[PDB]
Amino acid sequence: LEEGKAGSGLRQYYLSKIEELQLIVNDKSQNLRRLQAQRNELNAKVRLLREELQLLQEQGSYVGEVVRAMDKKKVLVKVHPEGKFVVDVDKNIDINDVTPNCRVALRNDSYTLHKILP
Amino acid sequence: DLYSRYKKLQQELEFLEVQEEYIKDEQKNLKKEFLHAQEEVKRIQSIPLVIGQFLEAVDQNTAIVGSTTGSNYYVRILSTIDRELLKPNASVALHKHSNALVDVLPP
Amino acid sequence: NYNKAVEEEDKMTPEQLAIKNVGKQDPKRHLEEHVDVLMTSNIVQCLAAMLDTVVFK
Amino acid sequence: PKNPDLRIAQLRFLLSLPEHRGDAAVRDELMAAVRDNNMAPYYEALCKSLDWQIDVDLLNKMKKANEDELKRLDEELEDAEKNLGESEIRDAMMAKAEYLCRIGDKEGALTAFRKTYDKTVALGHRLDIVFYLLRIGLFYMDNDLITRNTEKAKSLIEEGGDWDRRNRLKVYQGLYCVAIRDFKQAAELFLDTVSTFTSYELMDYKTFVTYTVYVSMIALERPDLREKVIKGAEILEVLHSLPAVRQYLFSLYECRYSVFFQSLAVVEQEMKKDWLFAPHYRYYVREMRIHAYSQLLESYRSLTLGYMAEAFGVGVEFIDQELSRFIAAGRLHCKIDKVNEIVETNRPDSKNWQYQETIKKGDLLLNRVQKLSRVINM
Amino acid sequence: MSEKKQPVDLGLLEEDDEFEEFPAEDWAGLDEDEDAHVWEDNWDDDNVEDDFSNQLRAELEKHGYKMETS
Amino acid sequence: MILDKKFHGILDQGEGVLIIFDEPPVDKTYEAALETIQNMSKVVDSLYNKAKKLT
Amino acid sequence: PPGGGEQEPPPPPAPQDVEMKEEAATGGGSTGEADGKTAAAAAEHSQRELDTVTLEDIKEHVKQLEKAVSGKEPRFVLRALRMLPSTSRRLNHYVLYKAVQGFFTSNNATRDFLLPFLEEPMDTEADLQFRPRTGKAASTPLLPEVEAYLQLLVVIFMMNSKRYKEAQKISDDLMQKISTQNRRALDLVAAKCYYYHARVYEFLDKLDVVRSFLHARLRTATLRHDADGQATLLNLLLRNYLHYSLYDQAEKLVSKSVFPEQANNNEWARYLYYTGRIKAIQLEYSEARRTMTNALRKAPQHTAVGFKQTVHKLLIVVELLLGEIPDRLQFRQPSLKRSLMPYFLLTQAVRTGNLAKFNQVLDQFGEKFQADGTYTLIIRLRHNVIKTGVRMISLSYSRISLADIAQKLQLDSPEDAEFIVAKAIRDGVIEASINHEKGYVQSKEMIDIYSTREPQLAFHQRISFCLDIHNMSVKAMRFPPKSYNKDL
Repeated sequence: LEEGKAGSGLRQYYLSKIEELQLIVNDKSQNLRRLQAQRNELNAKVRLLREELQLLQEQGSYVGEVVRAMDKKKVLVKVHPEGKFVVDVDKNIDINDVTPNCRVALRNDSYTLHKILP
Repeated sequence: DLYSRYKKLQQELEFLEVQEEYIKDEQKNLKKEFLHAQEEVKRIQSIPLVIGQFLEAVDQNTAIVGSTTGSNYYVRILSTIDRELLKPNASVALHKHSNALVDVLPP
Repeated sequence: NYNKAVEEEDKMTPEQLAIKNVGKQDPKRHLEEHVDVLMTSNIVQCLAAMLDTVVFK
Repeated sequence: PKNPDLRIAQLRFLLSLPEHRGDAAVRDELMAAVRDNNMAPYYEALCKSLDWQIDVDLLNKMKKANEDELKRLDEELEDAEKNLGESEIRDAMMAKAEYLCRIGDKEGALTAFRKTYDKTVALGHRLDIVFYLLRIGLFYMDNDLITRNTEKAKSLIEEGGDWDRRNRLKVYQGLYCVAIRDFKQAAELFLDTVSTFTSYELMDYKTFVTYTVYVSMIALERPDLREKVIKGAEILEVLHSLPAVRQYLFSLYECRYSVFFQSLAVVEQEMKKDWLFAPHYRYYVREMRIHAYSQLLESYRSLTLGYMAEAFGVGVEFIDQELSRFIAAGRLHCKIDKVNEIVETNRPDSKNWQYQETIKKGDLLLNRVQKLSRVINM
Repeated sequence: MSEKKQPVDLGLLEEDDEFEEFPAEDWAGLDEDEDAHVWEDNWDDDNVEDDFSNQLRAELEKHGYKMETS
Repeated sequence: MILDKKFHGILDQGEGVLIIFDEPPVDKTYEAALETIQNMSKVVDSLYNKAKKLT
Repeated sequence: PPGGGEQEPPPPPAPQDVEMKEEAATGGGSTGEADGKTAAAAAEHSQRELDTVTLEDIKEHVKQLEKAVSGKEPRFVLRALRMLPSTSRRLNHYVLYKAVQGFFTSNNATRDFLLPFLEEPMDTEADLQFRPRTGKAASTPLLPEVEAYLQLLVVIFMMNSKRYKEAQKISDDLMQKISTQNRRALDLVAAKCYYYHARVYEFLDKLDVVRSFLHARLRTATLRHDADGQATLLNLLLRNYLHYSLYDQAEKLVSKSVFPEQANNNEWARYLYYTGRIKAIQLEYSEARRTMTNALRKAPQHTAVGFKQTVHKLLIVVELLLGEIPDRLQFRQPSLKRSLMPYFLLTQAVRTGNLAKFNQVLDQFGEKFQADGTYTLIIRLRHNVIKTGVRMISLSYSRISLADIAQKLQLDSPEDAEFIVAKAIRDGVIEASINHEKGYVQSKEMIDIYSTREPQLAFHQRISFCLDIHNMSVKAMRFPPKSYNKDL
């Protein structure tokens, strides 16, 4: 016999070395695609900075200071002069966490709170 | 199976082969896109702008800024600028429209 | 001068890397700027062959 | 130690090698044998000394007063012991240890200065004990043993440069840099000579000048000499002490070889027969010759052998083999030719060689990034 | 391999068994003048030293006699 | 005064010739060589980190 | 009796823990590492096994262990035998057989049980499944232990260990070419075997067996190798060719093939010293100078001292041929110092080059450098004296006198002066102008460098070669970060 065990056997050994070559093409494809995921996420990150660019076009946002919380979920907030804008802040943030007589982060037009500030 | 593993496997050789010039195309194109969006966010930063003053940094990469008019503004700062420019009493300069900081000025 | 002026900063870095190695605190990268400095420096190489073509014909 | 028996015991080198000067050198050693418990040093170098007839007379008297004052330091140490105090035991142990420097035995002085080295209340007293190892380490000419306590006493001083403490250590930097042949970092050490003084613990001030005139005189160039010392008034004070030194500065700086070689034999004979200054006497000669030949040969492109032989006041046969040895051996300049029997250099050492001084570091960095390639995968 | 260092080191132990601490102490007679002195300088100083250890070692004392004779 | 480098020149005894020349581009090899020497400690300290981490 | 009798069972109980912990750590680390996918993860235990080998080369292991410590010799691996499933009771057995020798004592001996080491390799080495890697991982470490102390009739025991090594694996193999991480191990493992009883070989025999087969095993790899282990098998061939081959129509330039990726971080150095030693007999001045000095500068890891006296000594031996002989300058170790302690007087006697004196000086205290064999390059040195000295004359002035420099070269005739100077002229290493106007011989002796003398063409090639080295180093900082980000 001695071919499928020996001649096609070493042909299969050469196929195993070809699997080593596809382990080289394999791991090159791995690390080059991880580099590709890095550039995708970084260029995607400055693309998300272009998503922030509309909030750059917002001219920034103001500084709210709540002095009194109102029970109708419409919080009076002391603003910079010609302010005192009573408003419901954003729905993802509860009202009771916002403690009165403390400074917060407020958008300049939509008047939704971001966070409590020290 | 055993001798079929050869010619069965050759198709996996070809399919892993085809990812080579593909990852070449991605690696050549997306860095060109990276300098596209890089230069495009660079040309947002224009030199005519308003100068404010810094008051406090309440968390990382987002802070408050005293405007020249005295009203305090809440701006997420731009990511390229490091923590040296988070100096509390500083001569900060935002944009006139974007109102994000390019540079602070020496007193 | 910007290269060597960063090299005086990277002179101090292998002590930091010889102490902590956990977490990164500096937003300054020191690499890609110098890659860009090399890219601007390769204008000499790219235009040397241009000089070779003009000197040729 | 800090006793004058240091400097008398420093004459053993010139007592040793010639048989000529070993008469006065044995005269003040035999006269100084009654001083600072001199017994064990000349008993050690007694093979380098005379016979045993009058030697065995005074050894019996010094050996008993050795143990008498030794046991008075021991009983005085015990009366300093079992009592509240630090500097009493520090000074009892310390005077015991300097007495062990008087006998010349650092076995009990190593552990004794080790014990009071552990009784150091401050680092200043610690540096005092350090210097007490340096002054006997000068006679003992150890290298690492006396740089160990200055390496460890070097860091964390924090008490400012004192007046002759820090100055004394700076002088000791002058000592081991007279020992070592590092010179361009020895050029900063004598800069305190405004503040240096007659230090009978180690070295006279005029001998400090006499030893720093070599490292300045050879190791420094004309911007260096014109910068430091020709500008400086400190050598302008002490040049009046010896008229030779003024000749070795003004005629050397004036580049007058016919008188400088006439007088350079005094630098030769003076240069040997010295304690810490001996083994480099081959180096100072040759280094000063090539530095002088570079001094003349710098401003001169082509040179006849006539004006050269008139300049040095020597036959042409010697400057023939000189600069031939200074092409390869000295390595001063480009190739010199005798087709016209005239010194002609080219020296293209500015334009392209200013760039090609860096190809050495380019190849060394090239092999070092080959070492970086040796880091790869194993 | 670094196991072929072993018979070369057996040769080294035969070299150290030629003279037992005769060259370390006697050559330490030169090393005690030469220790901590930078040995790149000791190759130049050893070069011109061994060059003039044969003849005309100091020789600057002789040049004053070479003045009138040459 | 050539040895004190107050001006550009170099003399001669056989021929008596004066030659006057200068070297303006001094700042190239300075910054180049200092960049080499400052990169030495980068590579060597790197080899201290790697000689630390492997053996 | 109380002195060693009280401290006898104390000292011993200490290498046991590190050797058993080591064989469990690299054994269970190797099998437990590459067990699932040996073909995916490769050469991770390459540096581990070689660093354990160089870690155990300085073993002070057996000094007293001939007397009643020999229980470690009949014990062995014994991991998961006799059945591939159901090894939990064998996990009990692992503590059991180690605990049997720890109750009271053990019947022990040294030289009796050597020959039936093939009892388990007949049926099951470890598991009946991982038989190659467990067979070599079982047998191959313990064979230099018992076959240490090669002397005192262990050479015959080494022959037994030889035929056991071939008989189980390297007569051909159990599967010809394993084609896995233990194939790639078995290259340098079988090589290391052949180096280890190469002392047995050259001890009484010479080239005439396994070395002649090692060309066939050298080409049985198929050629598709990276040829690292193939190069290590080439190194024993070339070291076998060092003492006496002298024929150059095969190994010289013929053996020179593809020049594969042959790295090992050792084999560049010692392979390069070997080919520089054989390329040192034709007196190579350009190539073997720089690259053999490079091979001196390689292998810094374990020692830069104990072996590089040989590449160093041979290096300066061929360096003083060129007239310019740099001594030991920047490296301070008292092994090369004692190596050149005979050589110093003659290597300083190179440059002054006095014929009649130094001819007596060489053979005078000539003991070991002239007992080093056949006086070849020193006998070329004996008439290279006046050539390097006249090369120093080329570093000196132009015109050749008939009394001064002819007497100075100890060579007093008009004919031989211009004749042997002309023998330096037919070299081409110099620059000289043969002129006879009155009979005196000139030379222009221009050693002017290329500074303002065709510089573009001169460091043209320096720019191309240097940028290729720096930019292939840029490749060498591109691809190993690919080898970083490959796993993640």
